[PDB]
Amino acid sequence: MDDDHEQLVEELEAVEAIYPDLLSKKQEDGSIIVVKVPQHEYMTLQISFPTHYPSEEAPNVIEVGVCTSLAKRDLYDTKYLQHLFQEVMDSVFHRGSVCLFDFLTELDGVLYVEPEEETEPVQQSDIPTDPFEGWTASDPITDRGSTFMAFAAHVTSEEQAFAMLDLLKTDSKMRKANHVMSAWRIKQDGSAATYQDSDDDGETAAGSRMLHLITIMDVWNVIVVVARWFGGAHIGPDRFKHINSTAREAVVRAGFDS
Repeated sequence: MDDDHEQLVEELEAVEAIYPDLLSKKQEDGSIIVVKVPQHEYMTLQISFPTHYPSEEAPNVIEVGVCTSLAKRDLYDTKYLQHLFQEVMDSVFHRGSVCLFDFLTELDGVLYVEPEEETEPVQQSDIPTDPFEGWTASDPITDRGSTFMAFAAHVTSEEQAFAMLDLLKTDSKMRKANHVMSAWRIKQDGSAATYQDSDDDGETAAGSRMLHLITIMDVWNVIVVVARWFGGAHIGPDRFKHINSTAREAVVRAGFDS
């Protein structure tokens, strides 16, 4: 009856993460929800969360709905499925799991609709979302068809900057992009050992521009690499805007707004 809301709200964000479109919450923060059969059926299950939620006991199945015709409407009804649904919760009534995960297993077997026995996720992504060594990169952006991304990294003298970037630059994963550009700058905060020069790689017209760009942006002792990728139409709605907020934190953090 304490952080029960936090763990509850946590599973809400988890089921959300795993299956957004599939789940539909009637209430704001859990309380009552309507999830649909884990596969993608048509039978939606209405479930409430009592003060005796998973921790105390488990959720409350209040109703089920199903899109059917006269073909198999004689096999199972709403109140009927509710009965077996409840007996399923009985499983997720005493588990370390909250409900959503352990209750789907019973239905996964008993409800049939088993195509194959191999799961196949999607690890293929152009936009980099995984951290890098000595690198802080997280500014992918999206434009019509084109993906604009950048990698930032705080550095010491030019040797480190040159190597880490030399490597990333000659790396075939970064060569996957149509054309890549890079900018380096070393300016001793109080000393005089400074090194300046401009990269080009692809579009040389972009190099000095990018250099002056970082200069006017009030930033030094940090490197940035920009790459142009080709995805779909807009790749994704949440791609640019959402990751922008994220990217903003990264770019700034690495030392670009400092």
